[PDB]
Amino acid sequence: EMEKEFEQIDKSGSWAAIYQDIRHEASDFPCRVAKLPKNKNRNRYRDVSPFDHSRIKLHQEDNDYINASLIKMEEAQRSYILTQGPLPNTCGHFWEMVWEQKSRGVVMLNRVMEKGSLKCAQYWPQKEEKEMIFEDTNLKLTLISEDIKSYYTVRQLELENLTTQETREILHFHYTTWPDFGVPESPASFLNFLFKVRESGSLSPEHGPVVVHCSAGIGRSGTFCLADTCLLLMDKRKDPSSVDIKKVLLEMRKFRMGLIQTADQLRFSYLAVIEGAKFIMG
Repeated sequence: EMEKEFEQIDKSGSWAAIYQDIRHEASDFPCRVAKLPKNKNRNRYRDVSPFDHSRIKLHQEDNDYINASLIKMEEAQRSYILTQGPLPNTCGHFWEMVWEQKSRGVVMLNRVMEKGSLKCAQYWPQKEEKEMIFEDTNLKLTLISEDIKSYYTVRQLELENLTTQETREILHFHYTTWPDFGVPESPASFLNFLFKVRESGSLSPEHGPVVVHCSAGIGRSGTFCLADTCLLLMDKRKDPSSVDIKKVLLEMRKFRMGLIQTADQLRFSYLAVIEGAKFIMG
């Protein structure tokens, strides 16, 4: 299948070559809305924008914009909403999306601070008694419980639509051990983090798309989605060795640019899948 193709690439030391080929083959679509001067303060990086054809819209007539894209994998029957790390001024928007899209859980692969710099806003309450209120989108978020573990931390939050008083339970899944530089030495933690997300049913069809992000919401987030889909495909297909991860990444890139920002990440994605398939098959 790919495991061998993995070593083949390894010995030849062609990881940067393959990854570049992917950047070349990646789809190209208009991001007119994202580019609008009106929404400049709604984007983190100027080089990371959502395609207009697959962007997520906010249910509000004034402005429906948010740097988030819906990645829908037809064959895998799986959908992920990839979005940028929330900004000081886009936390209300981020939760309004989680509400309107009926998401069961939020997936975070970075820490609020990395490399001594800010990667995204502190968009969720850290204390039960001190909840957060997103005035602009009229939503209240409350920390219900927290389960801090070695490599990941799962939070049980309560999102309430102050407009209707209706409340919903959100599962915040936070992988907190991704290294400062490079990628994980072992996919073990990441793979286990992924299965936990699966176990909550946050990825299941009965709920709205799961929201995934990171500073830019394309690099590490990409690894998450790509890995899940590929493993999922190896279980469904009659021939598991047919799953071409590169082919899968390209399909995902028709939906959002950049998914998998480096060669090492691409390498890691293979590793994760290979090791993930091993754990599942048999």
